[PDB]
Parts: sequence; structure tokens; C-alpha cells
Amino acid sequence: MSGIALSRLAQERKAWRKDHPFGFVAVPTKNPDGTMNLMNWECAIPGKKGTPWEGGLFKLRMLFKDDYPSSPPKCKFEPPLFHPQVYPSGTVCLSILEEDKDWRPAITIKQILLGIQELLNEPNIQDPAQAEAYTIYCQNRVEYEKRVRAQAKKFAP
Amino acid sequence: PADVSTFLAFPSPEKLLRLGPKSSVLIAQQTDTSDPEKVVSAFLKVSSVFKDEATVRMAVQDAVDALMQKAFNSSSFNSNTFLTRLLVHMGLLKSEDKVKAIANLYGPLMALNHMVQQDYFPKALAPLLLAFVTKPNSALESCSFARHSLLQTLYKV
Repeated sequence: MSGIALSRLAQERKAWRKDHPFGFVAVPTKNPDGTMNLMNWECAIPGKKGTPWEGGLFKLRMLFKDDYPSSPPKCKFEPPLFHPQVYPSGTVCLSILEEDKDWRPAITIKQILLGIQELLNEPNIQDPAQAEAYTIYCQNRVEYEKRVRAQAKKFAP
Repeated sequence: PADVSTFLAFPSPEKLLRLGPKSSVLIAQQTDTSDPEKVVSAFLKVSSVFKDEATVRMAVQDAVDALMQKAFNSSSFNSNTFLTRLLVHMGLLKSEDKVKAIANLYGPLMALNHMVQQDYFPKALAPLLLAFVTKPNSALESCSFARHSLLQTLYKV
């Protein structure tokens, strides 16, 4: 009974295709039979120019639950990224991606992808999702930025 | 006389001592150290009975050493996963899965204070532990003495 979610996602696809930020990618995956799987999207976020993430293209998957948009989609970097707000599993943490926080059925895929891009160079360190990146960020900022640059070069398209 | 399962089910200083003079070996022997989650559980249950009294302090410390030596000395044991799950169960790091953080961190902090001074402890884990024990948190703030002690010890690792 995913009808409502599918109706919304079909429109989000149309909107995204009509206009989206340059360098970004967001496309529904395909089912084995060739049809579109609007509940599972393959996306890519470009690093912000002027930041240590510049040049990198970070792939992530957006998974929508049957009750969307009552619930936010689950966004996971594939592969997992080195960042204080990214779980070792790859799941990204953002207030707008939490049903009990700032998620609102109205939030768009564009807003989410732009929000995650913003998060990349501006990590909210108050409540980290991984101990490794948080520890380095806090104990040696230069080393942290050094690892970020290496990672950005690694995922350069 | 007592048994390991009964102790783990309902931990108490008395039950630990009733395990006998070989209690340390028994705790490690009866714990499936191939599973980080189970090692975290055993570590927390054992440390939960810590009391700053000779017989109990020795019993808890010895148990922790036997357990952690066994766990850490498995070349397959993921020490990073142990640290992460430990922090999650102590309520110091968020997780994707739901876990009810333990109520009192006194014992766990005192047990850790002892553990990080042992040869079997992977020093690479010290910075991560330090990062999350120094990070603001009400549970730790109410366990000031134990928290300060552990941090002072971590400075020496």
C-alpha cells in the first residue's frame, strides 16, 4: 500500500528532471522487470567548490518507506564516508532527515541533497554518528582535513 | 555457590564473589568473545558491581582483564566495534538501533580506568575513549570522580 508514496515520488522525479543543482544526480533504480523502482534512488553529491571536498563525487542511496512522506527517506553513502555525521554503515544524519526533529512531509529531495552537501564541510559536531571522524576532527583539525582531501581525491569522477 | 549465567542475569558484588577464586577465568570462559556485542554486555554487567572495596575491586578488575584479554587477543575480534558498541551502551554515542543506556556509569568508568592500564589494551582505542569521555554528557557529569580519574589515566596511555 505504497500508492501515496509512489504518487509523490513520481512528481519529485518530474520536478528533479525539470530542474536540479548542477553536478548532482538523483535517479530511481530499476526493478528486475525494467520498470522504475521509485522507492530506491541512486544519487550523487558533488563536493562544494572552495572546500576540501571539491572535486569529489559522493554516491549515496535514498530509500523511501511505504509511509513516505510521513517519514523521511534513509540516506546512505555507498561506500561509507569519513565524516563525523556519517555512521560506519554509511547512514547520514541531518535534522531534516529525522521524523522526530525537522522532517516535514513537504521537504524535497533537492533540499535533502543540498542539506547533505552543506553538512560535508560544515559538520555539526554536537552529536556525532561515528567515533573515528569525530575524534580526529577534535584532536587534530589539520589531520582531519588531510583525510578529507584524500577521500575527495579518491572519489573524484 | 553461584554460576556465571545467574550472575550476568542479576549482577551483584556478592554473586561475583560467590563465583569463587577462579571467577575471573569463569567469566571469560563462559562469554562468547567472538561477538563484540556480547563482550560489551559482559563487560558492563561485571563492571556494574564495582565497589571501592578490596575484595570486590580485585574481583571486578580481574574479571575485566580475563574477559578483555580473551576478546582482544583474537586476531579476528573487531576492537573498533567493541569500543563503538561500548560507547553506545554507555549512552555516550548515538546508534541506529534502539538501546536503553545503562543507569550508572560509576562501575564502567572505574573498570575502564583499570583496563586501559593493561598490556592487552589496544592503545589506538585510547584517543577515541578520551574523546567521548571528555565530551559533555549528564550521566558522566554525575560521576565526576570516576570520570576525572579515567581521563587522568588516559592522558598517560
